[PDB]
Order: sequence, then C-alpha cells, then structure tokens
Amino acid sequence: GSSGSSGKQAKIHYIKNHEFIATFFGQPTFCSVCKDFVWGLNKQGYKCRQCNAAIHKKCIDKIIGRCTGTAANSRDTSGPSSG
Ligand SMILES: [Zn+2]
Ligand SMILES: [Zn+2]
Repeated sequence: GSSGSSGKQAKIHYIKNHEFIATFFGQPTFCSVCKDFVWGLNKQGYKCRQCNAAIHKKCIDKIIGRCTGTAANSRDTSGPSSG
C-alpha cells in the first residue's frame, strides 16, 4: 500500500514554437521533417507532447513552421474559431 516519491527532470525545447520533449522511440517512428525510420544507432530524437510530432534530433533545426497545439494571443487571423 505504501509508496515512495522522487523528483523528475523535465526539459522542453521551445523551438519553432513547439514543445519537443526528449523521448526515446524504441521503435522506428515516421519522422515529419525527413520522414525516416528514426532508428538504428543507439540514439534518441524529439517528440512534441502538444501536437505529437516525432522528429530527429537534427531535423529539429530543419523544421519549417510552427506548432498547432499551442494557445497564444490572436492578434491577426484569417478566420479563428475555438471553444
Ligand atoms: Zn527526421
Ligand atoms: Zn508541436
């Protein structure tokens, strides 16, 4: 019944207005930038816990755009709609 507790290191990358959080893809996921297998040589990549965009640690500097699963002020927008 009893249990313990301990801190947890959590680092987020505010790149291209994203939340890419360091994650280990035990399986060859389908990247969004290059769209590679994302597996092989012992290494990890990146995955946005907001829009769920899995990319390579290097593809992060290639990304061309912004995040969608983010709530920020709306100064100008063609046709916004949320609730
Ligand atoms: Zn990639
Ligand atoms: Zn995102």
